[PDB]
Amino acid sequence: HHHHFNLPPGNYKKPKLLYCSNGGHFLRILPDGTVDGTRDRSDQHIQLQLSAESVGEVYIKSTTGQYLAMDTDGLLYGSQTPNEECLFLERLEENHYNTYISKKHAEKNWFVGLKKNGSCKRGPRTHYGQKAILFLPLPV
Repeated sequence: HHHHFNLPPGNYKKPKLLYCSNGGHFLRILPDGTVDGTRDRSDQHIQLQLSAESVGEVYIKSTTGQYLAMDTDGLLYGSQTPNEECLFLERLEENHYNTYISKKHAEKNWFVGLKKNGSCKRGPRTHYGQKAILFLPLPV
């Protein structure tokens, strides 16, 4: 592998919000395929349903059935169908948080990450050690 295998506790039985304390945003996947973060906890597009393919690998699906994905240039988008860009390595980080690494671009260490302003970070701009990549799964 290219990454450690410390896994977070928790299951995928129910949907979850993914909160980033970097800017205080919940990860959001809009029906138009746009991905960003919002502080509005009443938002109807922050409820995410995760599911595991292989141990430690996950799909992250929006309320409308879209799949979080990272494209060839490191930009997150919501895909209508599951493809190789939709698999993420879900890992425990700092003994507490959840991080999501693009499986397809794992060797480049590209993570799901939210900037302090709520915009998504592009793959190459993410790195181990940033607060932007740290998420806390929360009940809806």
